[PDB]
Amino acid sequence: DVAAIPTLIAVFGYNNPTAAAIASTALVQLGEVAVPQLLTQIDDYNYGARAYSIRTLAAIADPRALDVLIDAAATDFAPSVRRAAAKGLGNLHWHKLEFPDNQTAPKKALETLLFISQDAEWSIRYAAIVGLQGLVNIPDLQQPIHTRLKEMLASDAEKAVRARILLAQS
Amino acid sequence: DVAAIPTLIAVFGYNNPTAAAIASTALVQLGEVAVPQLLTQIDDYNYGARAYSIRTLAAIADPRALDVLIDAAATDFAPSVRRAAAKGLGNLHWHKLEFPDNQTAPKKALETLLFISQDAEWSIRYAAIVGLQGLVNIPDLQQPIHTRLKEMLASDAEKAVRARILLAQS
Amino acid sequence: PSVEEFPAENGPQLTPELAIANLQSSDLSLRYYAAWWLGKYRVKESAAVDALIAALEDEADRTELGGYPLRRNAARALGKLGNRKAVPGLINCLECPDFYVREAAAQSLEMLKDKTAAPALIKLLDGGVAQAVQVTGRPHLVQPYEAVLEALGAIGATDAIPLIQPFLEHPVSRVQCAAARAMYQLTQEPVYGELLVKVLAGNDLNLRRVALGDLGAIGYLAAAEAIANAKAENSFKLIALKGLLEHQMSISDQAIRVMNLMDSLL
Amino acid sequence: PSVEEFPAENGPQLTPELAIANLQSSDLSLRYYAAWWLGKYRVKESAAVDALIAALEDEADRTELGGYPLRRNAARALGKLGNRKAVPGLINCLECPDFYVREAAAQSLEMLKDKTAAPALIKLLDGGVAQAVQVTGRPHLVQPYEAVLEALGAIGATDAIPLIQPFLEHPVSRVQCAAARAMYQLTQEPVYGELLVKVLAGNDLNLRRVALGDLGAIGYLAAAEAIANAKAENSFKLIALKGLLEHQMSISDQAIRVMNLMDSLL
Repeated sequence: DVAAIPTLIAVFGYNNPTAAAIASTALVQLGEVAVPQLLTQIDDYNYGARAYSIRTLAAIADPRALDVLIDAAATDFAPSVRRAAAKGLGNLHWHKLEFPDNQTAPKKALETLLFISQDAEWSIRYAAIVGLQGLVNIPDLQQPIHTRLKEMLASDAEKAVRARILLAQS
Repeated sequence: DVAAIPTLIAVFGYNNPTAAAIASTALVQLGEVAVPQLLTQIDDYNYGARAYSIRTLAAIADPRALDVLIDAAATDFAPSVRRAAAKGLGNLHWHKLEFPDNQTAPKKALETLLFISQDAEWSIRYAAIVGLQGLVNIPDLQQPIHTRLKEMLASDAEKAVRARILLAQS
Repeated sequence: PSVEEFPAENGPQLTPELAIANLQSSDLSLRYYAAWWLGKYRVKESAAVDALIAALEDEADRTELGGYPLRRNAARALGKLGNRKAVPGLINCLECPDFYVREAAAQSLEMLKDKTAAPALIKLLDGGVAQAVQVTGRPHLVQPYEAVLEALGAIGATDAIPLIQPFLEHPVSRVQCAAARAMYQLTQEPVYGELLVKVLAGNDLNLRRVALGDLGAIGYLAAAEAIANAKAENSFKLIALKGLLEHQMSISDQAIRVMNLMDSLL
Repeated sequence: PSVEEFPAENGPQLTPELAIANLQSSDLSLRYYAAWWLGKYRVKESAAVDALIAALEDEADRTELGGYPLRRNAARALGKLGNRKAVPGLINCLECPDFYVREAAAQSLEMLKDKTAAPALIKLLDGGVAQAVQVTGRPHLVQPYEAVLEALGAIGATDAIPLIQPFLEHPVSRVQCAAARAMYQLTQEPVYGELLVKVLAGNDLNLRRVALGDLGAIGYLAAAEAIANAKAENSFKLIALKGLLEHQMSISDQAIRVMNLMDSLL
C-alpha cells in the first residue's frame, strides 16, 4: 500500500536492522511510486536511517535518484551511507530518463565514482569499484573505467581492493 | 533487578527515546551497582546510544565515571554525548572517592570543563558553564571558575551563552 | 584496520586556499566537493565568497533536466558564510531554470536576512496556492514554496502577507508550516505560533524538527514546555530554546525559565 | 544556527606540527587532546612518534587511583601509527601501575605485531585463570587479559599456548573470546574458530562485534556466510570479510565467494 510509504521510511529511524530491512524490502517492492517520498524524506540527522534510504533507492534503481546518490557518495561522512550510494550509482536504470539525460546521467555517476575511488578508507574504494563495474553496460564509459582500474591495481595499498579490481577486470 | 543491567544498556541501541529513557531511569534507580557495567558496555559505534550511557552515568553521579566522562567531553565528536558529559562532570559525588582522589577528581573535571568552554559550538560552551556551576560546592576551584566566566561573558559571540553565564554568576 | 563512526577523512584533505583554488579545477567533482567544503567549514574569507559568487554562473557542470550541480552547492554554501555581498547573485538564482538552484538560493536568502530579495521572492509566489502544484514525475512542487515563504518571513517583507496567508491552506504540510512561520514573523499573532506548536504534537518526526527550528526562529515564548517535551532530538530542542532565550534578552524570570529547560536537555 | 550530526570541529583546530608542540603545553587537557588527535589522524611522521614515546613517561597529568591520562592516550595513539620504534616504551608500560596504561599498551602491541613483547605479555598472565579476578569496586579485572591474550596471538607467541588455553574457561565472556582467537592464531585448529562463530550467534551485540574483528584477524574462511548473516553493522562484517579475503590471497573461487558476500553488504 502506497499510503504506508512515509511510515515505512520512518521505520529506518528505529535502529533495528531486522525491522528496517523489512520496511526497505517493502519499499523496493512498491518500486517507482515510492521514489519521490524516499528522495524527500531522507533523515539528515541519523546516518543509520539514511543508509537505509540510500540502499532502498539504490535497489529500486530509478535514475531520478542520481543527484541524491551523488551527494551521499561524495559529501556524506557516514561510510555505510557512502558505500550504499557508490554501489547504487553504477546500477540505476538510465534508459528511464528522457533523452539525452539517459546518456548524461551515467556519465555523471562515473565522474563521482572516479572521484570517490581516491578516498583513503579501503571500504569506500571497494564500493567505488563495484559501482564502476556496474557501468560496463555503457560503451562510452569503458575507457576511463579500464584506465582507472589499472591505475588502482598499480597503486593500491590494500590487497582486498586489488582483488576486487581483478574480479572487476574479468 | 541486577541481572537485567546489560539488557537495559542494550536498549539504548534501539533508537526509541521513550524506551531508552525508561531503561535509563531504571539504571539510575539501581544506582552504584550498575556503574561498572555502564562504564564497560559503552556503544562506541552508536552516538545515540552512547549519549544515554553518558547521561545515565552522569545522573547516577558515581565519581568512578570521571575518566569516561572526560573522554566523552573532550574527544567525542557527537554533541549530544559531549553535552551530557559536560553537565555530568560538575556533579559527581566526589566524596565517595578515597582521599585524596576526592580533591584531585573535581580538579580534573574542572580542567576539562575549562578546556571545552573554548569549543566553537555554542551548545558545548553552554553545557560547559552548567558543569562549571556544579563545581561551586568546592572552595579551591572557585577562582578559576569566576575568572573563566568573566572572560567568557566578555568574549562570547552568543547571547544565549552570556545569559547562562549571568545565571551562573548568580 | 578499524571501524569509525566519524572518519578522519570524507574526501581530499583541503585548506581554504586549496578549496578556493579547486573551484576552478578541470575536475568537476572536485569543484563540487570544494564548494560543499567551504560551506561546511564556514570559510568566510572574502576570496571564498567571491569565488562562490562566480560559481553561481557555472556552465561546466550539468546534470539531469538541465540541472546545475555546482550552482546548487555554491548557492547553499553562500548562505552559511553570512556575507551579503552574495545577495544579488543569489537573487539572480531565483530565476534559474533549475528548481534546486532556486531552492538553494531561497534557503540562503532566508539565512542572510536581506530585504533586497523580497521582490524576487514575491514573484515566485505568482499564481498563489492554486498554481502551487506538483508536475508529474517531479519530486518537488513547481517552486520551492517552503524556502520562499520562510525567506519572506525572515526578511520582514510585510507587504507579502496577503500572498502568504493563503498558503496556510496549501495541501502540503511543510508548506503550511512555513506559511505559519512566516505569518507569525510578519504579524506577531499567537495563533500562528500555536499552529507550530501543534505540528510538534504530530505524528511526523521531520515535521517536528522543522517546527522546532521555526519556533526558535520566531522566539515564541509560550511554546517553551511544549519544545522541551517534544518527541525530537535534544539538539533541535536546544536550538529552539535558544531562539526563545534570545528573544527574552541581565536576567528576567522568563529567561531563567527557558535556561532551566535547556539545562535539563543536556 | 543549525544541527550537525558530524560537526566541522570537536576541539582546537590542529595540524601535525601544532599537535606535536601541544604535547609539551602547560595545559594538560591540550596535551591529552593532542595525543588523541595524533592517533585519530594517524600522523605517522617520525617526530609525532618520538613525542608520543616521550609522553609514555609523563608525570604532569595524574587522575584517580594514581592514573596517568596522557600515558594512556599516548600509548593508544602509538599503536595506530605502525612504528615499531615504540615497542620498547610500550613494553615498559606493561608494568605501569595504572591498569588503563597496561591495557592501552597491550592493545597497541597487538596492533604492532612485534614479537619482542612476548615475555612481558606472558608475565601478565602470572597465576593463570585462578588469579584472573576482579578487585572489589574496580570495573576491570586485575590485568587486561583480553588485550594481552589477543596480543600474544597476534605476535605469534606459540610458547604461550599452555598459558593461554586455560583462559578458554575464564568466567568472563570477553576473555574466553580472546583466548579462542589467540588459540586459533597459534594452533590453526578449527575448533577455536568455531567458538568465535558461535559468539556471532549470541545474544550480545558487543560480543558479536568483537567476534567479527577476531574472525577477520585470523582469516577463518568457513565463517564467511555466518559473518555475512550476523546481527551486526556492515562495517564490522566488511572488516571480517576483508580479513578472510586477504588470507585467500589472481583469483580463486574462495576469494570470489568472499567478494560476492562483501558486494552484498554495500
